[PDB]
Amino acid sequence: IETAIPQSEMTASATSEEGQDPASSAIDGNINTMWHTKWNGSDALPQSLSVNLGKARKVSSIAITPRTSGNNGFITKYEIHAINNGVETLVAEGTWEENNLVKTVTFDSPIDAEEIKITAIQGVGGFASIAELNVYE
Ligand SMILES: OC[C@H]1O[C@@H](O)[C@H](O)[C@@H](O)[C@H]1O
Ligand SMILES: [Ca+2]
Repeated sequence: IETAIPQSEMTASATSEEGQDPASSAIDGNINTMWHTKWNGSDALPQSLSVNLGKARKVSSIAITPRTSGNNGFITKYEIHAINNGVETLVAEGTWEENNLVKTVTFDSPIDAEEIKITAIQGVGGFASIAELNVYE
């Protein structure tokens, strides 16, 4: 048993976004639209995407769907922080491969969080992109 938090209950924000690729496009249920930092490369990494969850949640996993086409912004090095009451705390970090496969992060002990922040430390082309982000309880 695991349950998907409705993305419609989420709101998204990013420190860098191309006009065509806003933070909100990371949570619209469409793998053809992405969040992407600004194409002109002016916002050097790290850049981040914050997703507010709507209420206090107990999250057991996160699925990070890369762009369905192209490679620019495949995140290769990341951090994940959670915001709860309203303390911010580092909860995941590592390296991801250079491909378009969904990247999962699982919490054996489910974490309390009202908001999650994905920080892209390194990414291809010096960009960060996420086509879809889902959060599971
Ligand atoms: O300049 C950066 C841009 O490059 C394009 O080729 C790509 O389709 C966009 O997603 C964006 O990454
Ligand atoms: Ca999307």
